[PDB]
Amino acid sequence: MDDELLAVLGYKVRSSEMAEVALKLEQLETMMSNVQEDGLSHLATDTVHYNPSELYSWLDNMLSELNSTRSVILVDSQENGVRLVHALMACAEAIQQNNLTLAEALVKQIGCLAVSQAGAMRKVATYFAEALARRIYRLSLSDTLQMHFYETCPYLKFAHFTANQAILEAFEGKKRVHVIDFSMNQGLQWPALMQALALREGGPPTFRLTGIGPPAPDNSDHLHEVGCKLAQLAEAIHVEFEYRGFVANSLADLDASMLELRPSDTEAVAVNSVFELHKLLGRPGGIEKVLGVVKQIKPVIFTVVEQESNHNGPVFLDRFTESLHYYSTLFDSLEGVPNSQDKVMSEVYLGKQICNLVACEGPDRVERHETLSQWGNRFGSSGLAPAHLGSNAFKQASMLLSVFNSGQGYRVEESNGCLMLGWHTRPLITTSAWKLST
Amino acid sequence: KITLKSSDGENFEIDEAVALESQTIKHMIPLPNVTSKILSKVIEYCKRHVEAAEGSSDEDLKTWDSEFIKVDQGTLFDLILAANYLNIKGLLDLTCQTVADMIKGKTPEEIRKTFNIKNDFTPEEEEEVRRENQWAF
Amino acid sequence: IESRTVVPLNTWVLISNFKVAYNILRRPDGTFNRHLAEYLDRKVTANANPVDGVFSFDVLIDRRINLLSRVYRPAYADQEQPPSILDLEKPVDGDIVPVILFFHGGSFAHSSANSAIYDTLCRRLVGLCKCVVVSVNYRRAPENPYPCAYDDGWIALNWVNSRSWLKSKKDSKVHIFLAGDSSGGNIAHNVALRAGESGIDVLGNILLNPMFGGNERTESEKSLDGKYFVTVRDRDWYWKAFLPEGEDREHPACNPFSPRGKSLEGVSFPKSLVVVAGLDLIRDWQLAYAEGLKKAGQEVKLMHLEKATVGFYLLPNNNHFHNVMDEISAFVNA
Amino acid sequence: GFSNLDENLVYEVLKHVDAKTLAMSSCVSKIWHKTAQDERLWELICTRHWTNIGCGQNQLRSVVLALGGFRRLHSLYLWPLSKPNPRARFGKDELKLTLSLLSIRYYEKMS
Ligand SMILES: C=C1C[C@]23C[C@@]1(O)CC[C@H]2[C@@]12C=C[C@H](O)[C@@](C)(C(=O)O1)[C@H]2[C@@H]3C(=O)O
Repeated sequence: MDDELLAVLGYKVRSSEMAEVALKLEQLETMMSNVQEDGLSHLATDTVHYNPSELYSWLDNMLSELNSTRSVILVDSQENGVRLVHALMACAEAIQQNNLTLAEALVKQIGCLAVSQAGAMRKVATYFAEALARRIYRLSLSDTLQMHFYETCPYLKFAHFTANQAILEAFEGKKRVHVIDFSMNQGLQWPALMQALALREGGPPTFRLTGIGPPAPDNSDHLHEVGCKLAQLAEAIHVEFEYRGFVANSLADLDASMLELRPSDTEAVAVNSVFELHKLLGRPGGIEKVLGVVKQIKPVIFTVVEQESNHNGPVFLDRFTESLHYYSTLFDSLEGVPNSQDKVMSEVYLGKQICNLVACEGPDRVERHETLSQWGNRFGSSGLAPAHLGSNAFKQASMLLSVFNSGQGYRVEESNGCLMLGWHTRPLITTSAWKLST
Repeated sequence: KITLKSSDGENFEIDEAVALESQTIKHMIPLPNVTSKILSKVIEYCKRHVEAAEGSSDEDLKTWDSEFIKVDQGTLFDLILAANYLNIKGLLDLTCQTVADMIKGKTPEEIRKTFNIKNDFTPEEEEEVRRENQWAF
Repeated sequence: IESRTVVPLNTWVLISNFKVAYNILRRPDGTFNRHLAEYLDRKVTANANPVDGVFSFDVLIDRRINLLSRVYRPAYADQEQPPSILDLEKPVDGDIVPVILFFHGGSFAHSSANSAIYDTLCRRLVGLCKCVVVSVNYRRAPENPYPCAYDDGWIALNWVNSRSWLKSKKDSKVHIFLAGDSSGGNIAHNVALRAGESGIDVLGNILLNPMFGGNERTESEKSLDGKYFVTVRDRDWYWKAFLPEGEDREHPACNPFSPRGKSLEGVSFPKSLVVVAGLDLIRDWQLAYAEGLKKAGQEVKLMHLEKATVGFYLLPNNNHFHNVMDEISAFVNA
Repeated sequence: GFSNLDENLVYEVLKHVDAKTLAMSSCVSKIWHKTAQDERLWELICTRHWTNIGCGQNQLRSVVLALGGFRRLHSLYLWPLSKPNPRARFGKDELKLTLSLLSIRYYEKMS
């Protein structure tokens, strides 16, 4: 059992390990008294630190080297925002009360308020009313859209670089590697990983890639097209390459037999998935079948990037309330971004997300977001122990938020061996890595 | 003991080990290119560096270089020519550091005016070269 | 060997861990390892669900400088369901309501309002004093040396004084108590000076081990040097990082009673509650500050604890914490 | 008569400047422009403030020239990183970030 007075302060120290931790602190104090400035500089710049909360392990590393929560942020607004939120909360309860007569007037009422309103609240009100408008009537481009989300918002670049570091660290010491991308999309994560293996000390391995994509008449060959361009890059840096595309309606339609896996000792396997597992919660039993296949693959790492929110509640106005706060923060972050066609197409990308969130039901609704606490419960029951992220990944994400984003207030924080990207103090997304429990 | 004869024809005498500092001379003396004044300057430089070869002395030699480098534009041009011709690493490096310090100057008008360099950029190319290096401006 | 018998083991572990981490994070040429400092910092997030009678929410006070504050309020006893977004800025019911404006310590370089040690302190202040707290997130040194914190405090105070939902029904006014810890005490003193200069009427001032110094070496610095978690070397490092270029430790931001400073005679100042630790490396400076308050014609209640080190208020396992909290509650509800 | 310097002499002179000075002189004239694009000068500039990376200069030079070169590596990402910390020396993670950005840009512009 931990020390409650210290666990409140953010440190997981056993009550029976106090003496050992104090003794190691004494030993560390003496060592830094002896080794002095050069040793301290070594400890600062040549070390990667993992899980600062566990004091025992952090001190051991230093010694061995020297030898439901509702987070809300209120931005400046006007009372018309309160009137808008009052109108928005009026229609959601009226449409939930089976009124369907006051809702038509209330939906019209929201429209008249939005025009007077100015700022980011006008955009959120317009998109929520439209999804509220044609929810009433239900009881009575894509490739360029995800592209426009890359050069405007920092969530995709954060997801790629932070997951690459976890995969890169687990691949050291291996001669043949194989990565499976559940979110292949257009292969924007992998060009950066291939170069890092080229400059790896000891020699690059044989890199094999296998992508899985949603069905389409063109996406069957679009995945083939993607591997055509990645094969051209793997030869300019002298890396052995291999590729194989997939077409599948849902990740639940997969099995380990058709992935064509060599023995894991011969080829190391790393599974990747970015913004994909939340689309699987609409199908009953989907998430349990996929997580039973990843265990069948027996990889060395499985990196998951998701959205930090609770948008999968069993009560409609509960989902409506949380989603309105979360998408209010997102539209507040984009308020200062200079106006561009990438920015315009980014809101349409998110507008389609709002609209599917409240208007649809059953398998048609795919935006079943969950928090890391809920996500960690699913992975833990499968048998996936956490793999902690270090300060090297933290540093790159912090400098990433400094090249493209300058004045916007994005921050990175560490929690439970994970990394979070948020606006000021409000978390938005989380990156976690997992390994089979032994 | 070796005699080098320059464009002036005067047989400047210098010690063999001192003359060995020039790789071209060591490998092979009409010397039709190097003028008498520049040959004298290279002889002085080689003599001083041989005395140094045969810190407080390091900084004294450095300030002596600083004093010797104080020469006009044509003299620096000829020194670069002679250093490249006679394959002397130290003299070429010193004159190069001097000109590099000189070109650590202002906007391109200043560089093109002090060196009398005449640019003929076609305005598409002038503007494009200005934009492609906009980070510096 | 000497600090082990004066504090409990958990407090010793916490302070020693902080000291060794800050030792690692300090570089001799005057630069700070910001990325590793932020990676090692333990933080929390705001929660609108009342836990133990307290709930919190963040407010973006300023966007140009990214100035933020966290508001702690007692749970609405009249209602049963948890508060909504509109219920957050609900007017207070009560004849008199005091609001505490808190500044956190860290020697102008460490910690934040989101830290797990100052969030706990603010929640305990709300629970014990029966008030509302506003915790400011000011800029830090050496990236933002001076006077960035003294401007963040002024902006936060100007914001707090304007909240129509924080007014009291007795006189249609807001009753503000400035509170500071460590360097927060320094910020509190300077912000109280600025508020007294202007029309804002601060009623009280609370200082917990305020950070003041000087050129000369007092007897506590010589006698107590490295004995209890603090050395003069890192004190001088932090003063060098915070202060402007080409200035000594006699700058008024370091010593308020320097000849270059300003006189506190004929000056309206709030009543002060100064808590001075005994086993502190800079105890003499704090006692001199209290004496300079007493001899300037102002009011001050000095609380000198003989066997108190730094950070006694971060854990509720000592008598000093209980005595100080009782005195703060009596000072506030007066 | 520095106005009619040949390529080798211009390169010799320009080995002793920094990024600002080289990118400044690159707008002097056409021959200065041609000599300023040289890969060796920009490799020297990029490696000048690194002082800590190691994998072998051959591998790094080959990879960086395959993906766009050192001039792009400096202009696009290295200079913005050096803008707020002019005195700081880039270590290991800065190279990892910058080369990853170069790889991404090469893949995007490939089609
Ligand atoms: C370098 C420092 C900073 C200390 C004193 C110390 O010498 C070592 C311990 C630091 C500290 C740790 C956490 C708190 O933020 C602090 C105010 C405290 O009480 O103790 C911190 C305190 C301080 O801010 O003065």
